[PDB]
Amino acid sequence: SALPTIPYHKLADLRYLSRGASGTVSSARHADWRVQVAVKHLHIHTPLLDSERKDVLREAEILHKARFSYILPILGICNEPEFLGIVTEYMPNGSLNELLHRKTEYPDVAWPLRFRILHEIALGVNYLHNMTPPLLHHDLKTQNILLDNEFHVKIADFGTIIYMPPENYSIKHDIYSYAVITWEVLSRKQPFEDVTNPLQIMYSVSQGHRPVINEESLPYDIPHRARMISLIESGWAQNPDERPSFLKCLIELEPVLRTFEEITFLEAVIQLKKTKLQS
Amino acid sequence: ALPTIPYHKLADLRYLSRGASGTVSSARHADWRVQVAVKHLLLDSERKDVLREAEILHKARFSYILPILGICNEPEFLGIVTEYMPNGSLNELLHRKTEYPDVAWPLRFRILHEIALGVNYLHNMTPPLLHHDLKTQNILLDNEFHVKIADFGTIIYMPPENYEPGQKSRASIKHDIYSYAVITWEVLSRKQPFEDVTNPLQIMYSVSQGHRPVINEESLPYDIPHRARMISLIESGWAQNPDERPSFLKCLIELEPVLRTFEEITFLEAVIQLKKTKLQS
Ligand SMILES: Cc1ccc(C(=O)Nc2ccc(CN3CCN(C)CC3)c(C(F)(F)F)c2)cc1C#Cc1cnc2cccnn12
Ligand SMILES: Cc1ccc(C(=O)Nc2ccc(CN3CCN(C)CC3)c(C(F)(F)F)c2)cc1C#Cc1cnc2cccnn12
Repeated sequence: SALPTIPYHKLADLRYLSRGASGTVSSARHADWRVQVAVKHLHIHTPLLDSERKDVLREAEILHKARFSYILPILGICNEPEFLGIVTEYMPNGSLNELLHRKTEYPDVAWPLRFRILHEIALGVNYLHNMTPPLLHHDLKTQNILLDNEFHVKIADFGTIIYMPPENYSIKHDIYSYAVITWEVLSRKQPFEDVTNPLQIMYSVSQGHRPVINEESLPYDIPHRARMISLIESGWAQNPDERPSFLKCLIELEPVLRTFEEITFLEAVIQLKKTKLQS
Repeated sequence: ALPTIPYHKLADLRYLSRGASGTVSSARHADWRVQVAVKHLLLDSERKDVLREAEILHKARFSYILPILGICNEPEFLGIVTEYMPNGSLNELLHRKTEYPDVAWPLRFRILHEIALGVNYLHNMTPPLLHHDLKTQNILLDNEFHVKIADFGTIIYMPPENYEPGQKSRASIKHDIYSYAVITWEVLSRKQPFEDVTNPLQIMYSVSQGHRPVINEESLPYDIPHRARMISLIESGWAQNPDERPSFLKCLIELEPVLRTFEEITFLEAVIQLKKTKLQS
């Protein structure tokens, strides 16, 4: 009702970004708003395009109902014979995944920025869980966490199974994913790197194994290392009932975040952008 | 479509403004764990004025418009909840020279660019929204000094053809751009428009007759980047003839090349400098 319908011909300079499941994510410039945008457009040459339409409108309805500071903001729908899609704000600094694992482009990612990111992911998911009815994400991974021009988090949805809790091979799924993500953020390692076949991963996890917690994985200089290890281990407990709520997580995190002097967040970000611009 | 937030979910309320439509207070939402602003004012008609405002803000979601988070609608309490903007208004940034003694040029242009992006979006809605009360007091600044447009001495932002009220003045499509020109002059000078004249009727008369804030070396110093493109923009914007004034879409197009000369890192640096001086001074 409030959601603009954007004609395809109003979208200029389309550049590919991703080929997600049903179709492509591209960057563009809106000709009248003069801002950059992202657009997710499904393929037109499918026999199952009838249901494709339905999926797109259901997705836009969701994103629109879920407006919030840490959820990717939707700007409109494209709905024409030649072109079907969702338009959102464009996040110039890509995904958390890239931030963590492109060590040539991002050789230092200061601790405060990392805790901010974890705090904001929690704020986002928590808001979804507090909607009426609750929205459950059920596909959290670092690929789905986007970062705006100041490296604030925008949660989205588009190596799969590592973020999945064993009992899904549920109100307690997102928090499992968030624990792995947390391990991932503090370590900058791929969970289960030295492990080829993902069936072996599902088995190991079935049996209670988790990413390794180590001097090698989580070095001893991590601020609040021990509070954070507790959070991770609660979060990915074999028993879903031992895993905490996101609200409990935020409460555990708030004092950790209060330790950082506010200027240090901006300093962490300015450093990153400076190094990124030189790669 | 828009959450209804119970008053008892809002913790630690602290006064901020006693604006037009009610009191504006800061608070913390007990379940979302974020800070918020809340504007709280017949059970027939008072509601409609608030519900009409929330409908507007909700219809107008965009990067540079103040984001509405919900409505409070209870027997004890009626209001609108929005995101909270910790760095106050553009007005404070410009005129509190003790707290903010240097405001680097690039940050200033970014702000101007973003005000234009906001008003432009309003003008492009269906039907168009017209602001008609732009001033520096209504431009808010988020944690990284990005702009959020809002609405809550005054006549200086008003174009002369709106002095005589009516159905002409209301449907004027060229009001916001006049206000934006004065704001622009204000941002580049950090002077009050018409500081020298005591009585605001003499201001209305002078403006009736084509006079505008003074442009020169004292008001707009020679070191302003793109001084001459910017003076042109201001002057087209506040032209006596409404038809010579540009659309905000034209405005943005005139600005885009100016903004492109600043390396993007420079905006963040300007913001760091502010926060450092605000803290160390
Ligand atoms: C164009 C576009 C369209 C849609 C979506 C999208 O995220 N849709 C979405 C669907 C569902 C949900 C919640 N559910 C999860 C599943 N489900 C079981 C529950 C409900 C959410 C969430 F935000 F709420 F999480 C989002 C993102 C983009 C993007 C983009 C973009 C912007 N900058 C860049 C830079 C690089 C790459 N991409 N990119
Ligand atoms: C709680 C709250 C509620 C509402 C509004 C509000 O701005 N409502 C609004 C009404 C109409 C319009 C557009 N129209 C203009 C007239 N009109 C003829 C056309 C339509 C717009 C606009 F933004 F779109 F302009 C906004 C702001 C606040 C705030 C706040 C806040 C947050 N942090 C701080 C820090 C210090 C002080 N305040 N504060």
